[PDB]
Amino acid sequence: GSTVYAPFT
Repeated sequence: GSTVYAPFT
């Protein structure tokens, strides 16, 4: 699968 990894603060 594809991934958007964007944890943020």
